[PDB]
Parts: sequence; structure tokens; C-alpha cells
Amino acid sequence: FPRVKNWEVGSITYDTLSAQAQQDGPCTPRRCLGSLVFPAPEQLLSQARDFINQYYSSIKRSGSQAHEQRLQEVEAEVAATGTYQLRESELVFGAKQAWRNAPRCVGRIQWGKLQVFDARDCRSAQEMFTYICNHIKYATNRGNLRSAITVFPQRCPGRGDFRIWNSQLVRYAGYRQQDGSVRGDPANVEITELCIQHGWTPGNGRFDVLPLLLQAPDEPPELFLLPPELVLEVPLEHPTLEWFAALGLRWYALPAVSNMLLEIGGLEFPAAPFSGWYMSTQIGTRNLCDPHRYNILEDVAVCMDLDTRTTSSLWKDKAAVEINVAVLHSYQLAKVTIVDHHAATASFMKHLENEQKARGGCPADWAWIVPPISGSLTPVFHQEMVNYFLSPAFRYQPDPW
Amino acid sequence: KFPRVKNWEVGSITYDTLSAQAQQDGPCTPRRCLGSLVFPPEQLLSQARDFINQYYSSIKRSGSQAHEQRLQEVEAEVAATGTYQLRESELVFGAKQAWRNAPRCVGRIQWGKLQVFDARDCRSAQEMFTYICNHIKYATNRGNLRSAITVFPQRCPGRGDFRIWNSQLVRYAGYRQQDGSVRGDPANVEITELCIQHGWTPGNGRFDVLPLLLQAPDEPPELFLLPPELVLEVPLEHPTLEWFAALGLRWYALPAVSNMLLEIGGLEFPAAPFSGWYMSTQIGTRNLCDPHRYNILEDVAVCMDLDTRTTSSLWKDKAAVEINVAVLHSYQLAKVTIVDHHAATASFMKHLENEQKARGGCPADWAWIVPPISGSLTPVFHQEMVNYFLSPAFRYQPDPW
Ligand code: HEM
Ligand code: HEM
Ligand SMILES: C[C@H](O)[C@H](O)[C@H]1CNc2nc(N)[nH]c(=O)c2N1
Ligand SMILES: C[C@H](O)[C@H](O)[C@H]1CNc2nc(N)[nH]c(=O)c2N1
Ligand SMILES: [Cl-]
Ligand SMILES: [Cl-]
Ligand SMILES: [Gd]
Ligand SMILES: [Gd]
Ligand SMILES: [Gd]
Ligand SMILES: [Zn+2]
Repeated sequence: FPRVKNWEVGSITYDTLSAQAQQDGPCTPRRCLGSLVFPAPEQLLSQARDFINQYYSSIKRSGSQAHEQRLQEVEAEVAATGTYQLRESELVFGAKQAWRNAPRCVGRIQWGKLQVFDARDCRSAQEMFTYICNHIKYATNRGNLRSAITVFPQRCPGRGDFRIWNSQLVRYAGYRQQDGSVRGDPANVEITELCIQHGWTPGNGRFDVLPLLLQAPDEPPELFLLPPELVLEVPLEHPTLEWFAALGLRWYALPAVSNMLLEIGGLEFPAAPFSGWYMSTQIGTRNLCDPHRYNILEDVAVCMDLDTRTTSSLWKDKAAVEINVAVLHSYQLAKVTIVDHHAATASFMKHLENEQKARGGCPADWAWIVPPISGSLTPVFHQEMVNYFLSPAFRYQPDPW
Repeated sequence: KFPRVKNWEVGSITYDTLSAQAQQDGPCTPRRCLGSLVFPPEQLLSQARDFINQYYSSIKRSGSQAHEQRLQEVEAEVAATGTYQLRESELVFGAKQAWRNAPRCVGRIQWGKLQVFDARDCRSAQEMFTYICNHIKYATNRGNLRSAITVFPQRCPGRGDFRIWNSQLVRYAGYRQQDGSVRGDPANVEITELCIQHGWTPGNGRFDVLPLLLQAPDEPPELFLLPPELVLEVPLEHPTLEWFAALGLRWYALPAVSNMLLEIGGLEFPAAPFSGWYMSTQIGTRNLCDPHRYNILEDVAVCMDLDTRTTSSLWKDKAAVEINVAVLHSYQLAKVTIVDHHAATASFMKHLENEQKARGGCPADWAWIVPPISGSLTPVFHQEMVNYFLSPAFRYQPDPW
């Protein structure tokens, strides 16, 4: 049982939950690969049985008649059909637990407050589109964002998967350029190229919202345009740098990850988009300042009249701080939910304490929890963490193309 | 079986083939990653043959006259006496390798330039003091810092060891009060308590340089007042915030780690103080702003008239950047070598590239290479890394009590 120290306070805890880690990660006693971004009815029965056990523990009915009856129903369904169906309440519990178990999520204090939309009866790409529009609308809630997930039908033998080809429901186009550069978000070049290939007439601005490419089973993807009035956006200004508005920068309200696989009790849902609300460093530091994204840092630091010829002036650090101030202020001004990296990491420390009492530990990926500016200024930096895989889970999956 | 390692800024891929040599098994398993934790008789001949082979490979002299001969005498030495003495050049070559293998050192671009002071003929805390005093004055060099390591006698069975009871050669005192809390450095409250207990006059200051506690084999320690003209210190001022100097802050010139255990070819040196020069975040962000260190962050924000009532003003981030600006400006004005975190991480990326060609990879600890401020603004944030233990190495060791 790993002992875990907080260095700011001196406290010490042991992670007993890690002992229950189901799947395996990329590290060995030889070598740690923690910093890497990307690390049969009987085994289906085994995962199912474990999840049903989890479910009946949560409702204080472990070992009950209804518990044994459900184990039997699942075994019989897996024997007759090679798969099984989740009850509605098992689905809700399973989606919340997947969030709870996500080691790279700093927002998990909120895990119990999740709106689960059961789209497991979805029939086509066209119905998928309507469900997704309802998700964006409910989650955005006119700027008072609400956490939600929409669960589309599970993977099942004899039929292809539902897939959302887009990595998030709202993303900006990235157009490869005349002179080899990228106009717009360079992270989205490939999906942008796929949209045009599938009939989209491109724009040529830097913040053009992409269409949705939605795949129903055994069907090519289908293009759907998001209704403009469903996509709430925030123009970026700075509270005291008035030329900052003239950069023409914007970002969208809703972060809705749409390319990850939800696993519950051995069942796999390849289409199950989820959304919370932004932490300011995602927009301010990563999306805008990463050299391979919008890469605005030097341009802002010149406008700030910082001395960009020497690194020891800390011009990068000064420009980045003001970009993050601009993001926070603009979202507050527009009345769109946002959390700064200090508030978020402080709430995550409370989550770690809740989870130590409840489950004896908490899976956490230190390199993802610690914000990408002002790391040691936040309490998570001084907190040792144990990273491991629990199920239910959100997993990465390969791109459909 | 050779980890694929990606840089996400550029898209470039390499394979760490050097990882195949990792000896001292780390703390990670396929079940859980512990990469964020701070602290995780003729076996001597095996690590001797291994290290000697390392020596002769490095000079294009494997499988040649001189190579065999040195294999024999270490075998004879350990047969006749149970251990062996290192050749002068091997001690030099081993010191540089243990540096080059330190996964947590961002400074390793400098690893080939190292001055090795051979103190193996030492005996007693009076001799130690002069050797340490030679090191300090040499390494400081009037502020033109030079990397240096002083190797005190190797450990042998049946007789006590050489140890420096201080974690560094220059540390500041930490004094409790009528209420537990500390004037001075809270990281050194313990050794301050030991020094005062061992016959030292406590100061009344937040920046009193502690005395050395030097221990010869099987004998108690002895206190040694460090020659004040040998302890180069830098008063901290800001280039434009005129009141910053009035805060009365200072830091010392020389970072001289004196509690680690140099291990070469199976031999163990529990007293082998090494020293390089500071990266400015070490002082300005960790030493001054950590909540459990000098904890000055809010005092500086009051002085800057920042709104400390809301976390979303990023008042912590702004105060922190200016504290780091003051450190860099102050050391440069005093003409004491120092490197900012942008220049240091840039040079590390160059080191990674060099080590890729030279040895097929480099052991790096992502959580320690990435600076404690502005992490994703430096190139190392976007570089995946493999951590593993190679020998020769610096290792941690328990306090001598
Ligand atoms: C309520 C507010 C929420 C906040 C503030 C938040 C915060 C974050 C942040 C900052 C990241 C790192 C993302 C990145 O750097 O790309 C992250 C990752 C993640 N979050 Fe949360 N999150 C929230 C809600 C949710 C919800 C509702 C779910 C699912 C039900 C979820 C599941 C995940 C997962 C699976 C990841 C890993 C995704 C990846 O590796 O790219 N989060 N979260
Ligand atoms: C010359 C310029 C150097 C720079 C700029 C530099 C920078 C750093 C930094 C910032 C750390 C992190 C330590 C911490 O956060 O407490 C570190 C760790 C370390 N360095 Fe270097 N260093 C230098 C020279 C050296 C030398 C000369 C040696 C040994 C010969 C060395 C070996 C190590 C070791 C063993 C650690 C790990 C210390 C620990 O875990 O407590 N470095 N270095
Ligand atoms: C190489 C490194 O793993 C990579 O840059 C990671 C580091 N930490 C991160 N942390 C978060 N929250 N999001 C990220 O995309 C990353 N990227
Ligand atoms: C908990 C965590 O491992 C701890 O705070 C580490 C993180 N990374 C670090 N990195 C460096 N260079 N120095 C440190 O002291 C630490 N502290
Ligand atoms: Cl995003
Ligand atoms: Cl230090
Ligand atoms: Gd202004
Ligand atoms: Gd411009
Ligand atoms: Gd004033
Ligand atoms: Zn690991």
C-alpha cells in the first residue's frame, strides 16, 4: 500500500484503493512512463460482475436478493446473447463513476452532479444530431453551464459503432495555408480536411465553428451544421489592456469532449460525449499560448512592450498571466461559468480528502492535475499522487478514419 | 520493448533504447504509477566490472590491453581486502556519469564540465572543514560559479562514515517562537535545533547562515562557523519596484547539496558534496513562495496593491513572476551566475537531443524537469520522458539520526 505525502502540510495517507486497480498501465519497476500522453464471454462476465457489485454497494444492498438476482440475469443474458443491457439507474451510476475514476480530471469534486441523457435508443445519424443539440443546449444553459453526458447505443455484435468524428462538439476550423502555415486552430487540421471532403464549404476566419461529422452503424459519416444560436461564444478582452480586444480573439463556452470511449461493466459506448465547464488555463495557457496552437504569446508580449530579446525579463510569463486574466475577465463579463486554476486545484484537494475517506484513495495523474502555469503556487503540486486505472472509465480510442 | 517517446510541440518521435539498462528498480508497477513521489557480500564485483567496462567503452578502449589489466586488480583488491580503490580518472569519470544520469537534473547540458576534488585521504571534521572550505571558495569564484564535487572517503565495513549533517553547505536558520511558528527558513528548523543543541549561538535573524555540523567516523559531530567572507550572498531588489529592497530579502550564491550519497562502481560515498549554480525558480518560486518555506507571496502582493480578495485576479501569479524577476535582476547585478527557467529548459532539450545520439536516450523525471512556474511555456512540458535508474548515480540516504 503506497504511502502518500502532502509536502505543504506534512500529512500522510496510504492508497488502498490502488490495490483494486483492474487494468494495467505502461510503467514497470524498470522504467516509469507516467508522462506519456497515450499509455470472450468469460472476461465480459467478470467485468460485469464487478460493476454489478459496485452498483449494489452504492445503494446499500450488497449481497441482497436483488443483487444475486441481477448477477444471475446478466450471466443468463450473456449466455443467450453474448452481451447484456444496463438498467437505467445502473447507467447513471456507471457514468458518474467513470468521471469519479478519471485520473486526469481536476474537476472531479463535482462528480456526483452529472446529468445523464440516455440516448441508447438512438436510431440514425439524424437522431444523434438532435440528441447532441439537446446536450449543447442543456449544458450551456445560457452561460450557467451544467455538467452532462449523452450516452448513445453500446457496441454490440453484428453492427457497427456510433461515432462522433469530432474531438469536441464545438471546435474551431484549422485551414492549412498557401505558405504552409495554419489559419485558425492547428489542432483541428485533420478534422477540418475531413469536413470539406464530406461536403462542407469552408470558411477562412480564425474562429470558424466546425460542423459535426456523425457516424451511425455501418454508415459513412454525415455532416451536420450546428445552429449558430446554439453555440455560445465569448469575445476576449482584457480589463486594463484595451488593445487586447483588437486581437479579435474568441473562445466557446462549452467544452464537450466527444471522442472518448465510456466503459461500464465490460460494455463499451464509443459515442458518449460529456461536458463540464472550462478551467481558465485550458483556454488561456494551452489553447492560446501553446506554440502549436494559436501561439499568440510573443504577439501579446510585444503589444505589452515587454523586452522579448532576453528570456530573463520573463516576458513569456508576464504575457501568459495577462492572457489568463483576459480569459477569466471576459467569461465573467459575459456571465459564462469558468473556474481559475487556484479555485479548481483547491477544490480538487477537497476531493482527494473526500475520496480518501470514502474509498481509501483516488487515482490521479500529477502531470495533468498540476496546472500548466503557476504549478507550485497551487496545492496539488505539493501532493504526491498514485495513478491507476479503475472501471467504469473513460478511455481513449482510435480515430474512426 | 523500447518505449516510443513523442514531442508534442513538433511531432518528432524517438525510442529510448538506453532504458534497457535500468538497474535499481523504481517504484512503479503495471498496476500503479508512483512517479510523483519524492522518495519512492560480493555483489561489489558485479557493479565493479560493470562500471569499469563503462570507463573503457567511453575512451574507445574496450577489449584492449589496458582494459583487461584493470579488471584483474579490482578482482584482486576485493579478493584481498573486500573492496577496492578507484583510479583517479575513474573517480572523475564516475562523478560526471552520476551527474549525467540524475533524472531530476535540468542542468545536465553542463555535465562534461565538472571539477572533482579528491578528498579520499581525509580524516576528521577538521580536515573536512578545510576541504569543504576549498570547494566553496573554488565553486563560488567571486560569483563566476564553477561546478564542483568533493569526494570524501568511501564507506568501509566495521567503521563509521563521513557525513555532513546539513542538506546543503549554505542553509539559513529556522527558529521557532512563543507559538511554534518560525522566523527564518522552516525547512531547516531541525538542523537549526541540532546546531543550537551542539553549542551554537542562535541569531535573531530570518537569514542567519547556519553553521556546519561535520562528523568523522565513529565520533560525534563538531560545529564549524563558516568563514563569513566565504559565503557569497545576494541582497534581493527589483528593477522597478523600489520598495522590494526594503523587504530585506537575500539568498546565497552557491547551491551545494551535501546530504546525498555518491555511488560509483559499487562504492558508496555518504559525503560527496556537489554544487553547480542556481536556476532562478529554485529561489524565487520554491524557496521564497512555497507555503512551507519563506511563504512571502502575499506580503509581496500587498506591496503591489493587488486584489488578494479574489483568486481570479491571479494575484498569486503576478506576485510570483515579479519575485522571480527580482531574483534574476539581483543575481545579475551582483554578477553571480544564474539561469532562468526558459534558458535552462531550452538547454535541456538540446541535452536530450545530444544524449539521444550519444546513448540512445536519457533518464528524465518529467515532474522535476518542468519548472514550478510557466510549465507549459517551456519546451520540456511538451516532451514525453522515460524515467529509470542508471549507475553511477547520486542516491538519497537517511539523516544521520
Ligand atoms: C465541471 C467542471 C469540470 C472541470 C473544471 C474539468 C476539468 C478538467 C481539465 C482541466 C482537464 C484536462 C483537460 C486537458 O488538459 O485537455 C480534464 C480532463 C478530463 N475530464 Fe474533467 N472537468 C470537468 C467536468 C468533467 C466531466 C463532466 C467529465 C465526464 C463526465 C469529465 C471527465 C474528464 C476526462 C475523462 C478527462 C481526461 C480527458 C483527456 O485525457 O483529454 N470532466 N478535466
Ligand atoms: C551547473 C548548473 C546546474 C543547474 C542549473 C542545476 C539545476 C538543477 C535543479 C533546478 C534541480 C532540482 C533540485 C530541486 O528542485 O531541489 C537539480 C537537481 C539535481 N541535480 Fe542539478 N543543476 C546543476 C548542476 C548539478 C551538478 C554539478 C550536479 C552534481 C555533480 C547535479 C546533480 C543533481 C542531482 C543529483 C539532483 C537531484 C537532487 C535531489 O533530488 O534532491 N546538478 N539540478
Ligand atoms: C508530454 C506531456 O505528457 C504533455 O505535454 C501533457 C502534460 N500535462 C498535461 N496536462 C493537462 N491537463 N493537459 C495536457 O494536455 C497535458 N499534456
Ligand atoms: C509532490 C511532488 O512530487 C513534489 O511536490 C515535487 C514535484 N516536482 C518537483 N520538482 C523539483 N525540481 N523539485 C521539487 O522539489 C519538486 N517537488
Ligand atoms: Cl479545450
Ligand atoms: Cl535551494
Ligand atoms: Gd489601459
Ligand atoms: Gd497584428
Ligand atoms: Gd503605497
Ligand atoms: Zn510511473
